[PDB]
Amino acid sequence: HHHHHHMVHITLDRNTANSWLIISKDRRQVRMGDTHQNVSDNKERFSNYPMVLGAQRFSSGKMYWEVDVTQKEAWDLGVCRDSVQRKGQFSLSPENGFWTIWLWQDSYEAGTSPQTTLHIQVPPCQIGIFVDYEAGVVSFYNITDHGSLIYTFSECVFAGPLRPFFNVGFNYSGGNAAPLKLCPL
Ligand SMILES: O=C(c1ccc2c(c1)OCO2)N1CCCCCC1
Repeated sequence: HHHHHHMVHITLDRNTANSWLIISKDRRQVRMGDTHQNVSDNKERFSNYPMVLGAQRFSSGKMYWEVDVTQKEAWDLGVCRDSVQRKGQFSLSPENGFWTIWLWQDSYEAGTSPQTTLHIQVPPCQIGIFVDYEAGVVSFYNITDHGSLIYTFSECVFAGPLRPFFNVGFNYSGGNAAPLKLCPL
């Protein structure tokens, strides 16, 4: 692709984080801790899942950023509405305000309803995310495989400001402790 010139500097918003996440001092990395990270509860925090939002809000233009997923067994990435549900159980779908892909149990899926199988020959270590607000497009790229297309959501109905969206996943296995990292420009 040729989206790199719309690069934006994303930082994580600690106030949205599940109370078990550890966000680095530079707000560019997040991982699972061993326990409750000693923060107060608030209505922004994702309660059921190890999710966090970027601080930036987007309502126009073209935006691009990259995320490192090296050695993780499970994660979700993409964008979501600023007004998504934070508490209780929910599915990642456009109907619920999410435009995401994920890894789970050695398969990659797009968060459509129902979910769509992705065809990835080279397991990605870094994912590029492109948003075109006006066109209603969210696209995912495999940076490990020369930027090859993973998935495009088109005809998106954003219906509000968008925030970068992250899920570090469960670590029931002991094999998914590695962080998500926002890669330098
Ligand atoms: O992966 C998780 C986990 C993370 C966030 C959660 C959660 C579970 O439920 C609500 O938000 N853990 C922690 C507890 C069990 C042992 C390790 C796995």
